[PDB]
Amino acid sequence: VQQITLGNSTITTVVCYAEWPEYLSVCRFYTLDSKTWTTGSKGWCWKLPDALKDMGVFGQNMFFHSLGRSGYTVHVQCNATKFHSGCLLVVVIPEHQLASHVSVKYTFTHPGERGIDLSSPVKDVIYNMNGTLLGNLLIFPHQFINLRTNNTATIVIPYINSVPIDSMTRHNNVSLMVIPIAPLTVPPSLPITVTIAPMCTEFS
Amino acid sequence: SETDVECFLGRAACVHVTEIQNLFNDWKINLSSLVQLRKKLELFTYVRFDSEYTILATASQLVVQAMYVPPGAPNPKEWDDYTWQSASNPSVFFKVGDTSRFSVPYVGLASAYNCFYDGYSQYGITVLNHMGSMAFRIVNEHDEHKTLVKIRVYHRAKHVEAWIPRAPRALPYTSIGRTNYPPVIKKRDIKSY
Amino acid sequence: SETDVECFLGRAACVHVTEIQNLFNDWKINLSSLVQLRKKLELFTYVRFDSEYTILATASQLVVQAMYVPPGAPNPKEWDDYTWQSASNPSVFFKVGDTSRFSVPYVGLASAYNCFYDGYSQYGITVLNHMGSMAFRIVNEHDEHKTLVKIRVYHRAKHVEAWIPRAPRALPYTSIGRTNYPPVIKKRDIKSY
Amino acid sequence: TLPGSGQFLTTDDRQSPSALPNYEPTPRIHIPGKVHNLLEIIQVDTLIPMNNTHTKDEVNSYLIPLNANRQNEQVFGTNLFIGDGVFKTTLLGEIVQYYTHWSGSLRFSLMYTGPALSSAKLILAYTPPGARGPQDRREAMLGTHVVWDIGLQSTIVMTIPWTSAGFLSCWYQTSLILPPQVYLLSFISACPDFKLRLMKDTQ
Amino acid sequence: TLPGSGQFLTTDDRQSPSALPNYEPTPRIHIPGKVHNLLEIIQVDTLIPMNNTHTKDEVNSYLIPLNANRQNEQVFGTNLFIGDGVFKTTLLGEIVQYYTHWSGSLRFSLMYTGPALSSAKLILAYTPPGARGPQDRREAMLGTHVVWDIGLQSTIVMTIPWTSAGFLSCWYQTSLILPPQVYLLSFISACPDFKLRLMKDTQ
Repeated sequence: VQQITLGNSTITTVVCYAEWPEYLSVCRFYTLDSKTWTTGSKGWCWKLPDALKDMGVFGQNMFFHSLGRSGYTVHVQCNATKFHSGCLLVVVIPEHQLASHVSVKYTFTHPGERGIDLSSPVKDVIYNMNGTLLGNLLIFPHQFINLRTNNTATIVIPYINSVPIDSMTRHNNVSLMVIPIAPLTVPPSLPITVTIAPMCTEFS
Repeated sequence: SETDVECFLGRAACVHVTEIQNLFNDWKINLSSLVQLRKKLELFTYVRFDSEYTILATASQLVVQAMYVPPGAPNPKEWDDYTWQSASNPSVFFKVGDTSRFSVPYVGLASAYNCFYDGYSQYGITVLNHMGSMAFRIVNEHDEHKTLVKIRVYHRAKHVEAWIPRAPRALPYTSIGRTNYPPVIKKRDIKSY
Repeated sequence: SETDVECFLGRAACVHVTEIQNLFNDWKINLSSLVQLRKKLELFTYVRFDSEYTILATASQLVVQAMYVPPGAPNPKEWDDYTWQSASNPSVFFKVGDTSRFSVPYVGLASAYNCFYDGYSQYGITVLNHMGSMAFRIVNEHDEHKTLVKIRVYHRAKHVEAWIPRAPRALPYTSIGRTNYPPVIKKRDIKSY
Repeated sequence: TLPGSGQFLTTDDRQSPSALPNYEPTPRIHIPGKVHNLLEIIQVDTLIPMNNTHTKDEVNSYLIPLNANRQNEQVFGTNLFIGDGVFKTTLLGEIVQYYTHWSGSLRFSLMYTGPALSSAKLILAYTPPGARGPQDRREAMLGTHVVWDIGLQSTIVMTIPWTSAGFLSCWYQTSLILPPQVYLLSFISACPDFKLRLMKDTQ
Repeated sequence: TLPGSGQFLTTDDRQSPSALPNYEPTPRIHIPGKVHNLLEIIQVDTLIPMNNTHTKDEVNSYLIPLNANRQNEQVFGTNLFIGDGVFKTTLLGEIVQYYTHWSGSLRFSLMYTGPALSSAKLILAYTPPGARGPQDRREAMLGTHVVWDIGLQSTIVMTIPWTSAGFLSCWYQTSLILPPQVYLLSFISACPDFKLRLMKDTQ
C-alpha cells in the first residue's frame, strides 16, 4: 500500500516509454536534500547517474568501474495540507544538451546531488535550455502534481543510451527536471523531497 | 503513409553547395547544417539510416572525383597529395554535367547516431555521429583556363528509424553541434477569438 | 568478413599514373611499385589472382587504345610500328573522358606468382610473376595541336588467394623486385607506462 | 532509351551500388521509445500557450488566468487555425505546419490547478465552423457544452468532432467562490483518426 | 538510364568481358600454408620489442632486462595502444593499423630464459581501462594478478579480457636469487574472437 521497502531502507508513501528497465545489489532509496518550492521558484534539474555520484555504494561503484548501466524509480514528493495549491512539472530529458548562460563547463552539466536551481548553462525555463518552448516538453514521460489531486509523482526511467554500457562520469543518460507551472498560492514556502532509488543497476 | 519516418526524414536534401576551381574543399558530413533538415532531425534524439548521395557537378565560366573518406582516414592537404590515391578512399569518376550516385553504410560507432550528447567524450564534439568526410577534385592538368564547377550534393536518408522524440525547435541556430540560443509565441486579448 | 584475402588484397589500386602526348609508354605490369600495395603483397610469398583493369583517360590542355601485350609478344618501338596492329595483342578502343574495363587471366607460369624467389633463373629477375605489358596510344593523325591525355589505370585483384604468410615490411623500398634496404621501433624508460 | 533517361528526379528512390560492400556496420539493438508513426506522438497532450497577451514567453504563458468575483464573463477563447496564432508553436501546430491538409479528430483537455476550497462552473461551448462564436454566456449555454464543475472534477476531457473552423469559449455559470488569482491549464492532442498528407516545407 | 550511369565507382565489383577468353591458365595446385583469414595468423604469438629504451634496433630489443637484487621494483610496463608506441611494429600492430576498430580478446604471454638455478616471483597485474596503472607492488598485488614462479614454471600464458585502455605492470614479490643480467621474453597474440572492420590505409 504505502510502505515500499527496498533493501535495508524503508520509506513511507508512469512508466517511461513503456519499456521496463531490464538486464543485459545496489537498489536502495536515496533521499536527497528537500527542495523548498517558494513562490518564486523557477525549477530544478537533477542529472542521472551524476546525481548519485557520491551516495554510498552506488556512487562509489560509479567511479570505480568506467562502464555502467542503471535504471531508476524516481519519487518526487511535495507534502502538503488540503489548503495548498500548485502543480510541479516532472519531466525526464534524455541527453539534455544545455545552452550556455563555446561549450558549457563540466561543473554545471554535472552538478551532482544538488542539481541546478533554475532560479539562480542557461537557466531560462521558457526555452528548455535549448531554444525549444517548455510546452512542447510534454512528449516525454511526465505527471502533474496537483496538491488538489495528488501529492506524489513516480517516474520509471529505463536505461536510454546508444551503447549497451557507457562511462557514467562523462555522460548523463537522463535528467530529472521539476518546473513549477502554476505558482504556489497559499494563505509562503513548501518543501519538496526527492528520493531516487536506482534499479537494474549494471556495471562492467 | 506520409507520416512514417521512412518518408518524413527520408527525402533527398542538398546538404552542401560549394564551388570548385580548375580548387578543393573538405566537409565534415553534418546533416544538421540545414535548418530545414536540422529542424526535422531535432524532433528525435537518435536516428539511424544508411546514407545515399547523388552528386551533380555543373560548370560555370571535365571529370569530377567524389571521394568518401571513412572515419580515420587522412584528408587531403594539397591537390597533389598521396592521400588522393589511397586505395581505401572510394572515389567515383563522373563528368561535369552528369550526376554521380553511391551509398555509404551506417558508419557510426553506437547503435545510432548521436543528435544530442549530455556529457563529454566539447559537449557537442562527439565521434558517434561522424559519418566521415567528402573531398572533391576536378581531375585535369594545367588546363589553360579556370572553369568553376559548381557541385550540388543531394543526400537521401533511407531505412530511416527514430527514437526518443524531442520538443520541436522554435528558435534559430547559432553554432554547429551546440544548442546555444541567442519570443516565438506571437501576441494576440486572450479572450478575443 | 573484411579480413578475408579476397577483400584485403582485392581492392582497385592505381598501379600507374602516366601522361601521353598527342606519345607512348610501355610498362611491365608490376603491382609491387605501389608501397601501399607492395606492403600488403609482402605479407605473403605467393599470391594468385586474375587481373582486372579499369582505365580512365583524361585530357589536359579522342580515342585511347589500351593494348595488353601477353608474355612473349613484341612491344612497340615506334608509334607507327607493325606491332600495334598485331592480331594477338588485344586492344580496347575508348574515348578520352570515358573509362575502359577488361580482365586478363592468370598468365603466370607457376601455380602462383612469385613475390620472392630465393635463387637464380637476377635474384629478383623472375619470369613467373610477369603478367605482360601495357602500351597506350591516342589513335589520331597529325592533329594540329598536342593534347596531353592523362591515363589513370585502376587494377583490382579478384579471386585473391594467398600463401606462406611473411613478416610485415617496416622500412621503405629502394629498388624494384629486390629486398635491399638502406630504426622503426621508436624509443620510449622501459618501465614507464 | 526512353524519354527522361539520365535525369536525376529527386523523388525517384532507386537502389544504388554500395561504396563499401564488405563493411558490416555495427548491429542495430532495440533502443526504447521508437516512434514509427507521427500519429503516435500527437496523441500525447501538450500545453497550449493560450495567454499570448503576454509580451514575452515565460511559464506563465501556459497559464490561462481565471479571476474570482466574475460571473458571465469569458475566461478564454480561441480559433482552430492549426498553422498560425496560438497553435503554431504547440506540438500540433509544429508538426501540422509541415503538411498542407489535416483531416482528423481532436481531443481538447483542460486542468484546474486552484486551491482545494475553490470551485466554479465553466461552460465549454463548441461552435462548429460556419456559425459565429458566442459573445455571451446564453448563446453558448444554448448550444453544445459540458458543465464541468471545477470544484468537484479537476480535469475534463472533451472530444472535438471530426473537422477536416469553429470556435471555443468559456464562461462562468456561477461566481467563483474564493477561499478565506487562479490559473487554468489547457492541453491539446490528436485523436487516432488524424490523417496527414502532402508534406510541405516551411521557409 | 538512371542517375549515376557511366560512372566508375571503385568499390563497385562487376563482371567484365575477358580479353583472352580461350586461354586456359595453368591449373591451380594445393601449395601448403594457405591463409584464408587474417585471424588465422594473428593467433600465432610474436615477440614484442618491449625494450624501446635502446637507441637502435637489434635482437636485444626483444629482451626485457631483469636484474638480481631487486625487490618491489618494476620489471616492465606497457600501454595497450595498438596503433602507436611499442605495439606498432609487432604483427598485431602491423595488421591492426590497416583498420580503424579492433574489438577482440588478447592472449599475452611471457617466457623466462634465465639459468636453471635462478628463480623469481613476478606479479602480472592487469589494470582495466579507466583506472590508473599501479606505481607500487601493493596496488598491483591487491588487484587481479597471477603469481608466476619463474623458478618452477618458465612460461606463463595470461588471457586478457575482452577489450574493444588498461595497464600491465610487473613487480618482484621476492628477491631474485642468482646462481653462484637475466632476460625476459614477451609474446603477443590474438584470441579467436578478434574482429576487424573498416579496413584503412596508412599513409
